[PDB]
Amino acid sequence: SRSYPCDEKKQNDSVIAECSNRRLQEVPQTVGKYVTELDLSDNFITHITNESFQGLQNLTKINLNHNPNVGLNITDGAFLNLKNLRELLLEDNQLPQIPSGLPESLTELSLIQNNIYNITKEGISRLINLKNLYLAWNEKTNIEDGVFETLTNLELLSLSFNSLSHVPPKLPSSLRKLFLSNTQIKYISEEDFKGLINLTLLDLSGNCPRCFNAPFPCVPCDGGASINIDRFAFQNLTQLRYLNLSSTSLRKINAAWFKNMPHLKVLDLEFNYLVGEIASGAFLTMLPRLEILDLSFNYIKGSYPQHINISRNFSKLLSLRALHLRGYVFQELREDDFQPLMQLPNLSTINLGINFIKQIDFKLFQNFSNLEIIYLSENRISPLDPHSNFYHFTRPLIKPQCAAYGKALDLSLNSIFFIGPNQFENLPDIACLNLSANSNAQVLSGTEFSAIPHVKYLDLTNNRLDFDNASALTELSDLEVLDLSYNSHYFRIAGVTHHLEFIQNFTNLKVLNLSHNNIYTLTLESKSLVELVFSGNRLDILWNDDDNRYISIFKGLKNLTRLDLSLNRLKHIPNEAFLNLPASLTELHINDNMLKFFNWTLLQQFPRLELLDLRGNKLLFLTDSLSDFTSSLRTLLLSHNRISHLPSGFLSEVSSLKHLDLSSNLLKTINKSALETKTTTKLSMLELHGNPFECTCDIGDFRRWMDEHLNVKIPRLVDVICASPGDQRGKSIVSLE
Amino acid sequence: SRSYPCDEKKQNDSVIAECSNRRLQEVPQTVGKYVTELDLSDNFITHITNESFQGLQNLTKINLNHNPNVGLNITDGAFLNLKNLRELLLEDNQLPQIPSGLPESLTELSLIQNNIYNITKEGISRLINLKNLYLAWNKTNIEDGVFETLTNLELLSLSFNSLSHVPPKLPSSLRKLFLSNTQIKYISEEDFKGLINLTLLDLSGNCPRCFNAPFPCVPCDGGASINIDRFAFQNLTQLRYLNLSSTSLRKINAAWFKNMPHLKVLDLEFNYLVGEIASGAFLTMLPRLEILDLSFNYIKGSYPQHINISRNFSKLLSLRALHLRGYVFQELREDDFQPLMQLPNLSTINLGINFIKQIDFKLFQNFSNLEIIYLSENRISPLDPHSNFYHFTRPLIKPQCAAYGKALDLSLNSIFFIGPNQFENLPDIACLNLSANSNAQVLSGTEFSAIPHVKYLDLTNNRLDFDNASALTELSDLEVLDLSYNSHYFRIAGVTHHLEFIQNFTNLKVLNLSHNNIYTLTDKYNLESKSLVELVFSGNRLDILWNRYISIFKGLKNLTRLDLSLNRLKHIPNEAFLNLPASLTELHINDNMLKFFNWTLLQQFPRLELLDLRGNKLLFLTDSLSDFTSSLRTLLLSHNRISHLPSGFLSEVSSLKHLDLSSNLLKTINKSALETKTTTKLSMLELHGNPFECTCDIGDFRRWMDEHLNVKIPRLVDVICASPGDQRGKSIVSLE
Ligand SMILES: *[C@@H]1O[C@H](CO)[C@@H](O[C@@H]2O[C@H](CO)[C@@H](O[C@@H]3O[C@H](CO[C@H]4O[C@H](CO)[C@@H](O)[C@H](O)[C@@H]4O)[C@@H](O)[C@H](O[C@H]4O[C@H](CO)[C@@H](O)[C@H](O)[C@@H]4O)[C@@H]3O)[C@H](O)[C@H]2NC(C)=O)[C@H](O)[C@H]1NC(C)=O
Ligand SMILES: *[C@@H]1O[C@H](CO)[C@@H](O[C@@H]2O[C@H](CO)[C@@H](O[C@@H]3O[C@H](CO[C@H]4O[C@H](CO)[C@@H](O)[C@H](O)[C@@H]4O)[C@@H](O)[C@H](O[C@H]4O[C@H](CO)[C@@H](O)[C@H](O)[C@@H]4O)[C@@H]3O)[C@H](O)[C@H]2NC(C)=O)[C@H](O)[C@H]1NC(C)=O
Ligand SMILES: *[C@@H]1O[C@H](CO)[C@@H](O[C@@H]2O[C@H](CO)[C@@H](O[C@@H]3O[C@H](CO[C@H]4O[C@H](CO)[C@@H](O)[C@H](O)[C@@H]4O)[C@@H](O)[C@H](O[C@H]4O[C@H](CO)[C@@H](O)[C@H](O)[C@@H]4O)[C@@H]3O)[C@H](O)[C@H]2NC(C)=O)[C@H](O)[C@H]1NC(C)=O
Ligand SMILES: *[C@@H]1O[C@H](CO)[C@@H](O[C@@H]2O[C@H](CO)[C@@H](O[C@@H]3O[C@H](CO[C@H]4O[C@H](CO)[C@@H](O)[C@H](O)[C@@H]4O)[C@@H](O)[C@H](O[C@H]4O[C@H](CO)[C@@H](O)[C@H](O)[C@@H]4O)[C@@H]3O)[C@H](O)[C@H]2NC(C)=O)[C@H](O)[C@H]1NC(C)=O
Ligand SMILES: *[C@@H]1O[C@H](CO)[C@@H](O[C@@H]2O[C@H](CO)[C@@H](O[C@@H]3O[C@H](CO)[C@@H](O)[C@H](O)[C@@H]3O)[C@H](O)[C@H]2NC(C)=O)[C@H](O)[C@H]1NC(C)=O
Ligand SMILES: *[C@@H]1O[C@H](CO)[C@@H](O[C@@H]2O[C@H](CO)[C@@H](O[C@@H]3O[C@H](CO)[C@@H](O)[C@H](O)[C@@H]3O)[C@H](O)[C@H]2NC(C)=O)[C@H](O)[C@H]1NC(C)=O
Ligand SMILES: Cc1cc(-c2cc3[nH]nc(N[C@@H]4CCNC[C@H]4F)c3cc2C2CC2)cc(C)n1
Ligand SMILES: Cc1cc(-c2cc3[nH]nc(N[C@@H]4CCNC[C@H]4F)c3cc2C2CC2)cc(C)n1
Ligand SMILES: *[C@@H]1O[C@H](CO)[C@@H](O)[C@H](O)[C@H]1NC(C)=O
Ligand SMILES: *[C@@H]1O[C@H](CO)[C@@H](O)[C@H](O)[C@H]1NC(C)=O
Ligand SMILES: *[C@@H]1O[C@H](CO)[C@@H](O)[C@H](O)[C@H]1NC(C)=O
Ligand SMILES: *[C@@H]1O[C@H](CO)[C@@H](O)[C@H](O)[C@H]1NC(C)=O
Ligand SMILES: *[C@@H]1O[C@H](CO)[C@@H](O)[C@H](O)[C@H]1NC(C)=O
Ligand SMILES: *[C@@H]1O[C@H](CO)[C@@H](O)[C@H](O)[C@H]1NC(C)=O
Ligand SMILES: *[C@@H]1O[C@H](CO)[C@@H](O)[C@H](O)[C@H]1NC(C)=O
Ligand SMILES: *[C@@H]1O[C@H](CO)[C@@H](O)[C@H](O)[C@H]1NC(C)=O
Ligand SMILES: *[C@@H]1O[C@H](CO)[C@@H](O)[C@H](O)[C@H]1NC(C)=O
Ligand SMILES: *[C@@H]1O[C@H](CO)[C@@H](O)[C@H](O)[C@H]1NC(C)=O
Ligand SMILES: *[C@@H]1O[C@H](CO)[C@@H](O)[C@H](O)[C@H]1NC(C)=O
Ligand SMILES: *[C@@H]1O[C@H](CO)[C@@H](O)[C@H](O)[C@H]1NC(C)=O
Repeated sequence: SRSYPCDEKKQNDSVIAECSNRRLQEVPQTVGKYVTELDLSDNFITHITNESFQGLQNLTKINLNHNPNVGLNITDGAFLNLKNLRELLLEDNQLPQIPSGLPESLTELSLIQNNIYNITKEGISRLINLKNLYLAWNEKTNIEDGVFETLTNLELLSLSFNSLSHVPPKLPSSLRKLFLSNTQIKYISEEDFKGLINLTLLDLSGNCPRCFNAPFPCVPCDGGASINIDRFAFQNLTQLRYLNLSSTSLRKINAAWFKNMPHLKVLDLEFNYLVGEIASGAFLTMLPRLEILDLSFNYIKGSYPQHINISRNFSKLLSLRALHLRGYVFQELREDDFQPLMQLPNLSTINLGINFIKQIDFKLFQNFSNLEIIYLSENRISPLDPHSNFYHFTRPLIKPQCAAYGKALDLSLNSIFFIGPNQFENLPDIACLNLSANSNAQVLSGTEFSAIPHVKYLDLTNNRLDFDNASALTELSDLEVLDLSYNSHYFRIAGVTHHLEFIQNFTNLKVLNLSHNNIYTLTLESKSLVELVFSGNRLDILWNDDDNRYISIFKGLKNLTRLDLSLNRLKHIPNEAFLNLPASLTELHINDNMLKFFNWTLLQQFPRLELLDLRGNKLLFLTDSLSDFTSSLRTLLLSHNRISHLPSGFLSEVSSLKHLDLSSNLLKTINKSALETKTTTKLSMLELHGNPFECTCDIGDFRRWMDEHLNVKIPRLVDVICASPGDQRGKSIVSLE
Repeated sequence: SRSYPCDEKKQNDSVIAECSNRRLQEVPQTVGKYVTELDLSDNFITHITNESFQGLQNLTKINLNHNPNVGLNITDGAFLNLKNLRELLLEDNQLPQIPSGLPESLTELSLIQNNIYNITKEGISRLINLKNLYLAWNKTNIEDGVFETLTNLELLSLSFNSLSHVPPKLPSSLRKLFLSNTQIKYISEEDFKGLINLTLLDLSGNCPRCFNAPFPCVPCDGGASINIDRFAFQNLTQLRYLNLSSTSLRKINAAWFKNMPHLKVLDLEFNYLVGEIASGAFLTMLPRLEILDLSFNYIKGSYPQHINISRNFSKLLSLRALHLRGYVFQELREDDFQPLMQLPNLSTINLGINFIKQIDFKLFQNFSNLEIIYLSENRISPLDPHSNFYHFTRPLIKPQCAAYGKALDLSLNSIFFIGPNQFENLPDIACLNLSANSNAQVLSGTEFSAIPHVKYLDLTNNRLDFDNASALTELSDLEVLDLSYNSHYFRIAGVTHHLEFIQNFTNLKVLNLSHNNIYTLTDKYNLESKSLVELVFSGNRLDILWNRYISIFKGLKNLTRLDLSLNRLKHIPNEAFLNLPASLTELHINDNMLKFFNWTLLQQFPRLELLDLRGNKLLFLTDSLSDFTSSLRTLLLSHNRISHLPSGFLSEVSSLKHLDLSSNLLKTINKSALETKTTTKLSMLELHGNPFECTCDIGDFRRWMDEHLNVKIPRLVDVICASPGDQRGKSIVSLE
């Protein structure tokens, strides 16, 4: 009773079917009639009939996006028999018209990225229970006069990326989220939103766009014109919380728009010409509950002012929590320039990226009572997907792991070619610092970070730092995470570089990333280190038969639990060197190397090793008695290797093994001696796709084992392809006699 | 009589044999006895005996570098029979000792990158005619007076050897002494008293400043520098070249140059001479110095406001090139460069990697013949053992650009937009490099008004906007425009790209629009130019354009060279191909996905000499190429899927001198294709990498190779047989 081709799974007393991206030519009839949610996206399905989902009467959600994957002939009333269907997704299907005969039960319909030009009452007005309707990316969109009027339960109407030219009349009063982005609406009137008194979101972005790095076609509003919003256009939107007016070429903001909007929480004014409006800011007094204000990329092309002209009225934004001021472009940030922002109590984020600031007076950040994120990346500071927000930077400015430690300052991608003596003077108690991609060739000695000694997460990636001095970075006593990835040394001394003895002077350093540092010579000991990433280095050079000085390289890291030794060009690991690894290791990664052999016997000296990663290697053989070497290995990843034979009893050897990855190997068949179930194992997953399975009668022994052991979940059944013979080539091993 | 495996060639009434990089297991005996110079480098040769070069009695030069290529067992007196041998090169051979029994006739011996630890009189003292001796990259035991008998020794290079001391008893005839990275910490008065004719002295790398060293670097323990005695160079009157780079020098003694009036090149890079540059007492002792390099002399952690240049710099009357990289200073002022302004020959100022926040550009008008101003890798804001390991020898600015006149290189700076006062108060600039600045200037026709005589403008690696019809048109005399790797930052749907600015140039000859991601053109969809000669359109999307842009390049009537490579072209429309400039003499449609090519269309291009269709997926050729072209001198079809050469193809076009058919799917060449009814001037035919079926079917072509010796077939060792097993790997010319 193994499910094929869908991957059935239990989810809150229900069964979901993950049947996506598996080259299905037609809707499969081998789906259990008890499933509730069906996902058939990214397949080659071409026809949808009334007898496609027969028997599956409990289907509450159907996904049919991207079909055929790089149109879709849906018959009239094909989904009418599904009386319990609530969510129907039909995106990127090249649908010429809205599917006729849709079920009345529908509460969520998505028709994004189709060829729909007519929004008629014939295909929409019958769906009276619709909560969310998405008609994005579809000469002019013909919308029926009062097509949405009958949808009394409509909460979300998204008509973005459609040449509407005008706001559609007769919208339901129940509407809460109206999306009209890039809809060529050049004029907004008083009567346009009077009916929707419960609107919590209004998206008018992209109408009269400012063509700057647009991720889609951009055409300005002819004659430098902006969106023409009427004075009383938003006079009856009392419950408005989200207002997106990005890329609207706005030059003046009318304060009368926000006089009857006391709950406005998020205001997006990015990609506009509001340098003058930021300096005067009469509209800022009308926003006493605004929490997020984005005024990014509002620069005047060719204008490089000495300072930023921030209005005094910015002090009236009492509820402000985050201010995004990227792309303003100014040469200097002085203490007096940010005076109207220091008294704000909840302001914890200041975004100032891509401003080309030659120098910032860092003494002003002490005045901000509750700052937590100071994003100054991509400046000139010197030593000493249709379901996305296309205009706002939604990804966290500073990595959550870093910002979690406290005060976060991002000085990455600046002109800090060395750490000056007054680099961090007069700064707050910074606990997260980013100095990435600064080409910083500082010779660290132990006094550079004395002004901010409580840095717990330090990012020094993509630099040319020199940490050979035994006291480098040791001034940061409470340091826990150190990132030195992609560090190309600049003062390499023959009998000195690399000298990693600075690590021993840290009582609480937990994570260290020395990846891609080109470490091929040393000249390590730690009581608190837990994870070391040594990938992208030259361990093959360090582990040679001439000098055996690097046999006990990581033996001093007694508390180490995670070690990444990938991408080290390791052809062979000396047995003595492998045995001198931390016995406390619970996760070892020797993937993406050139390991021809692996001594499985040595695993005896690591009784807590749970995850062994040997992917992307050139291994050929496995051991006959893995139980005799490990009694804890829960996961063993051996994908992309040259293993051609599974040894006798391998599946029953280690009883603690729950995940075994053998995908993309050279396995022709699995013999009955390897499947011997004398003992009971808890193998919950076995990957085998990409193997050249000989689909003759020899594979029959393994086929029966799959049906007997249903608990061993084998993923990607459609990708477990038979390489021989011709008639069975391409087909799955489970589709045989 | 076709030469194999060497490539014999005439050179000034002599025969040279290019027998390099051909996987030779042993010295070949199939070399014509009349050859003079033999090159057997980068091969797998393991043994050298007295009967290896037998018969080749006229060998004046033998090269045996890198053997075996990634040691060399040379017998005693293996080269003694070669009485005319002058130049013997034995580099990277893992030679444990200097080869014994070397011929007395030798005038040039190179033993670089070997395991030679003893320089004994047994293997050197007999060679009395040696002009040049190279013993670099080999403690080193040097015999007391081993070089004393070499009365004709002009060049002695003992660099990259742990010598510790200058070898005693060197010949007085020495003119070029090389002692770089030799661990010589002390230099005395008696060390160079014997060599009165020394024109070059290299003491670099002794007590090195470990900064970005290209080889192992160990400082002189205790921050010490090279200890040069006061009177160490008191008898080197003819010294012209002095290299003291990476010597950790902090003070330069002026008494060193009191008896050195002809010193021309002084290298002081990678030192600690910031204080010595400010006081410069030694600068008065150099009235004929032409090249002064003081690069990478910065104090680590020191970022001064200005550069402290000594007043004594004005006494360097003969100075023509000053290299001041890696000093690291925030601001260049007119006052700081006052000592250099009255020098009558100063033509080059190197100021790269200085992190200068801003320069007062009106100081550059104060020079006499300032031809090169290199300011790359600064912070200016809007408005191989045979190499010089310490000096930047490659031209600072491309020769093609600097030849136009005064050249200013402002690449890799902080100029994110061309400010209004970006070029005000600058000299009459003829070459301008604004590369890799992330310049997002919307060019309108007034940005370069202060320097309107720019003839070669390099605007590569920027985010420029040239959609305005009057962009760059202020540079009336513009000849070369380089817009490579330009990522449009303000792409307007019905406007970008708009290349109508090109038509307003009366003398624009070369335009490089490579990798600009040009997949859409507007209004004047077609480009028009009366003076353009070369257009590089590679790295664009011509497949999208040709899938209303049929006559895209038809307006460039004077165009002779066109590069349409890397355009993801699967099929070129016949109408579009015919609407190409008829004046084209060189077309490059290589590195695409062309399945078919209409050879018939070549009739409308009577001046086309070079057709490049490499790296494509072509399968067939035409039966009557003579009927379509009467000028095609070169046809490159390498890396394609051509499996059959049509009948008479080699005799069709008589003007064809070079035909490239390498890395194709040719199994054999039939006798109908080799039909020589007419006489052709095919001087070269490439065929390596083809899966040649080395059966009796290849015999027809083998005879044609011997009959037509004028058709030179290069890389004979790489024309490998794919079948059968016994002939697999072997060359097609090594068959019965
Ligand atoms: C103009 O400005 C407005 C306001 O900022 C923007 O509106 C936002 O638009 C985005 C994209 O359309 C919306 O994001 C999506 O929200 C869905 C609902 O989220 C709620 O529910 C989930 C639980 O179901 C909660 O976790 C969540 O916190 C919310 O309470 C999500 O289901 C979506 O997720 C899917 O897409 C993302 C991105 O691809 C994936 O990472 C997810 O895994 C998942 O597949 C998505 O996050 C957002 O909610 C809108 N805001 C509001 C308040 O409605 C406009 O987009 C903007 N216009 C332009 C053109 O920029
Ligand atoms: C230098 O080396 C360091 C150390 O390895 C790297 O830092 C780590 O990077 C990894 C990613 O590469 C981080 O792991 C990720 O953490 C995310 C957040 O985890 C928190 O939140 C979840 C709940 O949302 C908690 O369960 C968790 O305990 C944490 O509190 C996860 O969401 C990520 O999960 C994704 O990947 C895993 C596989 O790795 C999947 O199984 C998941 O389904 C999911 O797709 C992921 O685990 C890790 O946290 C970082 N550590 C630190 C200390 O920062 C640096 O990135 C590296 N530097 C460079 C330049 O490469
Ligand atoms: C310290 O400073 C001194 C002085 O600057 C440096 O000395 C120079 O060292 C280089 C490298 O050893 C020398 O360069 C070589 O010169 C050979 C001779 O050149 C003359 O003859 C040819 C004609 O035969 C003329 O064209 C030329 O103008 C000269 O008159 C060349 O034959 C060499 O060429 C070969 O190598 C180069 C580079 O790989 C290739 O491009 C060529 O194709 C060819 O294969 C080479 O150019 C230079 O001549 C020395 N100067 C003097 C005045 O002798 C020291 O090297 C420096 N020390 C350190 C450690 O940096
Ligand atoms: C954007 O596009 C432009 C135009 O194509 C590029 O500029 C040209 O770049 C090529 C190289 O890619 C240049 O060609 C080279 O010129 C050298 C100088 O030529 C003169 O000097 C030599 C003697 O030193 C004379 O023999 C010659 O006749 C000229 O007077 C040559 O030395 C080079 O020759 C070598 O390569 C060729 C094959 O390419 C061999 O046949 C030769 O034997 C030799 O090995 C070569 O010809 C060309 O001069 C540049 N033109 C201009 C106007 O500058 C840009 O580089 C490109 N930009 C980017 C970023 O790619
Ligand atoms: C410290 O600052 C650096 C520099 O800004 C941060 O590095 C940047 O991190 C982001 C997110 O990981 C990278 O962006 C991603 O790039 C991939 C590949 O193009 C893309 O698929 C993702 O969607 C996303 O855009 C970015 O490339 C990277 N930049 C550099 C220069 O490394 C770093 O994350 C910051 N560290 C902390 C602790 O916050
Ligand atoms: C204008 O300024 C730019 C930036 O300084 C110059 O580009 C640089 O040119 C050099 C020489 O062509 C490049 O170096 C070469 O790289 C190749 C490939 O690695 C190598 O084979 C050569 O030996 C040499 O090192 C360099 O990469 C390139 N840098 C960039 C950022 O493009 C440009 O040449 C200048 N143009 C003019 C007209 O002066
Ligand atoms: C005409 C003009 C242009 C710019 C400008 C130039 C620019 N050049 N490069 C920019 N950004 C690159 C990509 C992101 N990372 C940094 C760089 F690589 C950039 C941004 C910008 C304005 C958005 C701030 C500023 C002004 C006043 N006027
Ligand atoms: C401790 C210290 C370091 C530097 C310095 C930093 C640097 N950061 N990055 C440098 N150069 C990279 C390669 C070339 N291109 C730009 C970058 F990529 C570089 C050079 C340098 C000294 C040679 C000038 C300067 C000073 C006073 N003190
Ligand atoms: C649908 O689900 C209900 C339980 O919610 C169950 O009683 C019924 O048998 C299911 N019907 C089908 C066709 O699976
Ligand atoms: C700050 O945020 C908290 C919720 O995190 C809220 O209770 C408080 O009232 C806010 N303060 C102001 C002044 O808006
Ligand atoms: C805060 O700013 C005020 C002026 O706005 C100044 O008087 C005060 O000293 C500053 N304090 C700190 C800690 O920055
Ligand atoms: C190492 O750092 C210490 C502390 O700053 C300093 O005193 C010492 O001179 C440095 N030593 C080296 C070898 O750089
Ligand atoms: C090992 O690491 C953990 C986490 O950093 C730490 O709490 C623990 O004290 C360390 N154990 C020893 C023995 O140092
Ligand atoms: C594993 O290593 C031990 C030494 O640590 C050695 O005796 C044994 O033969 C090795 N086994 C294999 C299969 O290499
Ligand atoms: C060597 O060259 C001379 C002419 O310079 C010639 O007469 C003689 O025959 C040549 N010898 C050999 C062996 O080729
Ligand atoms: C300048 O250089 C030229 C040769 O290019 C030379 O004739 C002239 O005398 C030099 N002038 C001085 C003052 O050295
Ligand atoms: C040259 O500099 C002098 C001062 O040294 C100044 O008076 C003169 O105007 C400058 N001329 C030019 C063309 O820069
Ligand atoms: C084009 O450039 C001209 C000349 O600078 C300017 O007057 C005009 O406004 C620009 N037009 C556009 C469409 O950018
Ligand atoms: C073609 O180009 C050359 C070189 O730029 C130029 O000299 C010639 O006058 C041009 N011919 C015509 C007809 O414009
Ligand atoms: C070449 O193009 C012409 C039209 O320009 C067409 O008639 C002819 O058939 C084409 N030949 C091939 C082989 O495609």
